[PDB]
Amino acid sequence: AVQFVGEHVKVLEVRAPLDHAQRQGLPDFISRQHVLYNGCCVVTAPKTLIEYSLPVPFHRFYSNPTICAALSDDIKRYVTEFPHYHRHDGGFPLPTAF
Amino acid sequence: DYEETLRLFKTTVTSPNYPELCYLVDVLVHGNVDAFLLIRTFVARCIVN
Amino acid sequence: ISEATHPVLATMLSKYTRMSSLFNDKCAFKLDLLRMVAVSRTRR
Amino acid sequence: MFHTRQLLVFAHSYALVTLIAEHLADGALPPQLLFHYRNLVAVLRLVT
Repeated sequence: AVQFVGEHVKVLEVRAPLDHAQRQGLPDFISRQHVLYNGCCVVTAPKTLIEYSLPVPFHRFYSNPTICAALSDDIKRYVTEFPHYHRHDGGFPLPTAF
Repeated sequence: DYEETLRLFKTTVTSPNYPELCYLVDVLVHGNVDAFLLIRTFVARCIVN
Repeated sequence: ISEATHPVLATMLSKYTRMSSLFNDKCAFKLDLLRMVAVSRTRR
Repeated sequence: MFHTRQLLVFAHSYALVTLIAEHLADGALPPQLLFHYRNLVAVLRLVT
């Protein structure tokens, strides 16, 4: 099944206006979303695929640092340095480009 | 008969022992439909196993 | 892995030595070899 | 000790609970006991 593989991991920015019924409040504002084109919803840290693993905590639903630290050592030293980001509810920082 | 469905779904998304093949084959099919027709007999044993 | 031990490798290496560019991404050419081997051995 | 009993070795000294939860992240173990030790140190980081 190698004949239908994807290209590469691509994170995007969906710059979005709104409908003419809701842009009455500040019409020159545009929202910019953030999507993943390649990849999937991942839940368990792959113990065998650690070298090829590029963790992308790009969304607040999917930026759980309890498993995102075991995929890159920068995030691991980030979470063992900073104690306030153990709680998965929020406050764990998002990438500033996103 | 939907409470068993959400029960199995929660126990398989919160599972620590999820098989780590699923990410590679998910990015390998890349949401294509004709790529899955060859995996039509690969998934049929792994699901039951 | 030699040309005398596989017909598909000796078949596609003429194609690979035909094109001269983009030799630095060897994994791309090896992945294309993998996918032509995969499409060559289907059953339908 | 998980087969013949339902107990837990090294569930009585903190300095080995952390070493079990940290230095066994490579694998070589079913993920259930790592889940248990991660949840225990999460209860510790919750009660703090």
